[PDB]
Amino acid sequence: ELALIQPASVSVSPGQTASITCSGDKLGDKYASWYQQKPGQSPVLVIYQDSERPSGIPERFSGSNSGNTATLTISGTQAMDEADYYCQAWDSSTAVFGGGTTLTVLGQPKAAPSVTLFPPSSEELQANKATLVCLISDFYPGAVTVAWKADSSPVKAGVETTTPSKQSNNKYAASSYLSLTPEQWKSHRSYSCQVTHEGSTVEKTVAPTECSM
Amino acid sequence: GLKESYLEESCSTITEGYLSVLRTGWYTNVFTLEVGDVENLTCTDGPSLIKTELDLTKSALRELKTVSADQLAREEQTAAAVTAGIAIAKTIRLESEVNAIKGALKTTNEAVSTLGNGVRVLATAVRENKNKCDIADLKMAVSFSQFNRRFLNVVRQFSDNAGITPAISLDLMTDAELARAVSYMPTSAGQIKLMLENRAMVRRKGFGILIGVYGSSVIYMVQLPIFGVIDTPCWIIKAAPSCSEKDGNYACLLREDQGWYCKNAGSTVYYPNDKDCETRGDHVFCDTAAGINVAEQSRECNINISTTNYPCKVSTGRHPISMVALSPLGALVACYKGVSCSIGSNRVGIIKQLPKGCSYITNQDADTVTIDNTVYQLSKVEG
Amino acid sequence: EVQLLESGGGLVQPGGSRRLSCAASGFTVSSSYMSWVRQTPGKGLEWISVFYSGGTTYYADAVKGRFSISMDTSKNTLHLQMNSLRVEDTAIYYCARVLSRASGMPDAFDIWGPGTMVTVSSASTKGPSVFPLAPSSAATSGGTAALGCLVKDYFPEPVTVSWNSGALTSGVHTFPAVLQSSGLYSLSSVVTVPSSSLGTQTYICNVNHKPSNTKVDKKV
Ligand SMILES: *[C@@H]1O[C@H](CO)[C@@H](O[C@@H]2O[C@H](CO)[C@@H](O[C@@H]3O[C@H](CO[C@H]4O[C@H](CO)[C@@H](O)[C@H](O)[C@@H]4O)[C@@H](O)[C@H](O[C@H]4O[C@H](CO)[C@@H](O)[C@H](O)[C@@H]4O)[C@@H]3O)[C@H](O)[C@H]2NC(C)=O)[C@H](O)[C@H]1NC(C)=O
Ligand SMILES: *[C@@H]1O[C@H](CO)[C@@H](O[C@@H]2O[C@H](CO)[C@@H](O[C@@H]3O[C@H](CO[C@H]4O[C@H](CO)[C@@H](O)[C@H](O)[C@@H]4O)[C@@H](O)[C@H](O[C@H]4O[C@H](CO)[C@@H](O)[C@H](O)[C@@H]4O)[C@@H]3O)[C@H](O)[C@H]2NC(C)=O)[C@H](O)[C@H]1NC(C)=O
Repeated sequence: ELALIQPASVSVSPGQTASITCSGDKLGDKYASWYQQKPGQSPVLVIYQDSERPSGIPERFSGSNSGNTATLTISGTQAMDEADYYCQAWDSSTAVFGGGTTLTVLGQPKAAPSVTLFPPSSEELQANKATLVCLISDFYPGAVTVAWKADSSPVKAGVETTTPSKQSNNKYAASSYLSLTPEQWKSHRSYSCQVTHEGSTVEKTVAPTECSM
Repeated sequence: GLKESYLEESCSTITEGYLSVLRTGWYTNVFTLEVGDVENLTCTDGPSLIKTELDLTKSALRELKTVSADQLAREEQTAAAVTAGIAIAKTIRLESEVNAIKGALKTTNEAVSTLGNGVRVLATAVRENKNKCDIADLKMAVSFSQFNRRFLNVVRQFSDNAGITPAISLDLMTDAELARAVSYMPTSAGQIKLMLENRAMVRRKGFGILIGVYGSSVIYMVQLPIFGVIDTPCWIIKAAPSCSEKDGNYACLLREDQGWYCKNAGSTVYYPNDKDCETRGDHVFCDTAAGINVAEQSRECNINISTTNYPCKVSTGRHPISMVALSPLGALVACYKGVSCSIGSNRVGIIKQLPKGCSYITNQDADTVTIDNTVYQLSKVEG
Repeated sequence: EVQLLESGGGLVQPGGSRRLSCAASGFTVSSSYMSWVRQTPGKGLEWISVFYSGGTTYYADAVKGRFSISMDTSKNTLHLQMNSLRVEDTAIYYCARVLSRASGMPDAFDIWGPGTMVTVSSASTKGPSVFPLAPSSAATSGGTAALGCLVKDYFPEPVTVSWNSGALTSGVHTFPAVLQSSGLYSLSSVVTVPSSSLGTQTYICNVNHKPSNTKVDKKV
């Protein structure tokens, strides 16, 4: 038998060393490995046989594995290290990962959404359907809420919103789409995309025109 | 650290993480010890009483100095057996000679040598008719001396084993006489920091022999092992009978591959001698004069055992033998036929009663392993 | 330089079958131990198989008598053929090399490759309709304002987005998708660009969605 298990959550104070544990069956003393995968990347191999870092990995990393449990330790703890971390080993002849461990480096500076709201395209209308756009960005922390208002009487019907995701910047980002009948578009004066962040609330708004481009 | 993995198909264990320390050649250093210093001797005889009685020594070994020169040398007309047993023919150069270097070796002023000359080279170290043959004692004022208690042992070492000393004594090669003599060895500064830190595992591994006695001085040869490859990736397989398939017959198999392997070159050299390989901690001291080599396509045998690729070295039988086989960390158990096997701890004697088949048990799981009435105690010690 | 590329699945209907591929540059294949590791987006990694280079092969419990892991060792490709495919199998599928250690035993995963989504679903392949998004008439924000394509109503994932051809890099933000109630993905891209350069310099959003065999360039 083998199944590894590691805690899905870890925090760290910046610059203060911290670390994560992966423990199962007998790791004693079984050959480990350690993967770092930032969102949307393939995962890359941070440490293998164990406490042994491969060519061109920062030495602020290193491992420990003895008995029940293996632990990956980060000395420097820079925010660029914020990621998912996975550990693996071998058994029978077959492999095993356990998927838990994200990191955090706190507290990052609290920063607010930069919002870009697009009114629907010509071809879009010309295609007899209109879909709005709201693009958030470069903010923190990663919880946000979207308000969709037509002529400043809200309607939350007919909107699809993402669940906010991180970015290389280590600030979050997320997007939301109002879909309409073009006639509904022109039939109203003003459209607004209102995001509520800390309760500190950023709204940008657009509306129908004749102008090129 | 040290890891082990169990292969359910071959019912065998493969333990990894040993850094091999490997002997390659031999550093031979000749110490010839002279009699002194006897220069604190009185001028006068007496049949009064203390000591000497180191005469029977200078005879007793001079006696067998001919025993080897006769019973062996003339009558001359698996590691280390042959090796030092053969390396005597280093002495057939040294002895059956005139002095060679003898006096000209050390001279003045050093007790050391740069090179021993010869048909080949060597180290030369040292310390201390009408000859001695002195007889006397006199009681005047007595102190510690006329036993430096150094030579006196050298015989009892040499004589009791008949001229061939199975290991290097403290008083055969002095701690610093051996330490310095390391510093001169022909590999590197890497193995030195080890061979010095490991020193005792040299002496267990050494051979020594008596070049000469005469009266002039006692000349003996210390051969030392020298390890060329210091840290290398070596690992050890342990096997037990993997039997199968009961319709009321038995189809069984066994690995013949164990137990040791190491690769320096790399080429993978395998060490089949039960001896020839010894563990101190992480490091594994093995004798390079053992062998053989096999290919690095040996590796496969671990993974699929049935590989057409490199037919593996195994054994077949319709005859299962229920037995136990111990690992560096855990132990393998094969319970077959009508027999009965189980485990246990130090605080309970029977805890689990094992299945009939191959089964692996680590040292967290048990201590005792009861086989049908032989207890194997689960070691920290290897094959 | 050593790297791997996996050859997409796209979309396969349940009760399905399909076959992936990994071909790698910079090393042999029968030389090395290799294996297949899948990840369902947002969740964790799952080893689904391994190939021991002697021809000998083991599979993870969750797929057995389904998946077969092969080699051409001519094209230097690695194959994973999937059968009787089911909803749960939907995931990215990474190929990565497994190191040989010293003796025969397997050690680590040194290099991976981006991996290519299978989506397993009973549903309609649908390529995107790309409508460009015009830069604000207001001027001049930082001297800089923001244009980009919108990739709408498309299935299944993924959708590549470039700008012009690659020579436009910086200033770019290509958003993650949104699954809709209709269960068709939608996407975006945005470039922060100088107002001073607009009307001089010209911008083409560049979209490739493979499983629909749809390549598109819209100007903007
Ligand atoms: C075998 O034979 C040898 C030699 O005959 C003996 O070796 C001698 O042993 C004695 C006893 O320890 C030594 O006596 C010592 O002599 C020193 C004087 O010589 C010094 O001369 C000058 C300066 O004057 C120095 O440059 C030089 O380095 C010498 O040191 C004394 O320093 C010694 O210490 C003290 O001795 C008495 C104390 O009661 C005082 O009178 C002194 O002032 C001094 O404090 C000591 O006396 C002698 O030197 C050794 N000689 C040699 C050649 O080695 C062995 O002892 C003997 N073995 C046995 C078992 O009997
Ligand atoms: C370790 O190594 C062994 C052997 O290399 C692997 O075990 C398998 O053992 C058999 C025999 O040794 C291997 O050879 C054969 O493969 C054939 C392939 O399948 C056929 O069936 C389909 C189904 O419709 C056809 O489409 C297909 O093209 C093939 O013709 C079998 O036909 C063979 O049947 C055997 O039947 C008897 C035994 O009952 C024998 O007497 C025959 O001579 C004949 O060989 C046989 O199975 C087989 O290739 C090996 N497996 C694999 C995947 O290659 C172990 O698999 C391997 N260890 C691991 C983990 O894989």
